[PDB]
Amino acid sequence: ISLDQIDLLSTKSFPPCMRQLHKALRENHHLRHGGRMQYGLFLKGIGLTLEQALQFWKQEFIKGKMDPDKFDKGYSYNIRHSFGYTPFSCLKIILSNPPSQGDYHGCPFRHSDPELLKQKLQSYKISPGGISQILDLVKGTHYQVACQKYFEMIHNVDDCGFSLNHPNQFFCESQRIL
Ligand code: SF4
Repeated sequence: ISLDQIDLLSTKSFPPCMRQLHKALRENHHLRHGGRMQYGLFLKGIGLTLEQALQFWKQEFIKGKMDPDKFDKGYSYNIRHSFGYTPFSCLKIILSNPPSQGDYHGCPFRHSDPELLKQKLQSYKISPGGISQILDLVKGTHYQVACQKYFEMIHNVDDCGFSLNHPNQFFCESQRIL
């Protein structure tokens, strides 16, 4: 809800796919369509207004030396239209629009190859036990469960107490705790 708290929320309440998108956006001051879509709708879902969204996406896109006016002429329409599509679910994310080079959207558990997923989780300081467990699930295609496991670890609880199927559900479940 607070535009200047997104950096921290990334760390605690965003599932790995949205945390990645927020990261990629802050470092590259830009995201391709796949991710503007996934992360954009997700931010809407967590309750950002249309005013904050434009100020969020415009502000970051300008840090990339992008002509402020070019932004309104080539981006802002879709932000605004978004606020009058449905936030992506895990299956939609897992099953559609497979990320390519330069893309950062998708499901980390389903789209990152095993070794890169490992490194990523290691950068999030997940225990070596937890990382091993996730690698077992992922090999079995139990993506959403690996994500629940990740949820349980960064929250320090034994059972998330919910069957995951939506990035926004993860953020909610998360917020109910912290
Ligand atoms: S499992 Fe669902 S939420 Fe967890 S990352 Fe993959 S997509 Fe995002």
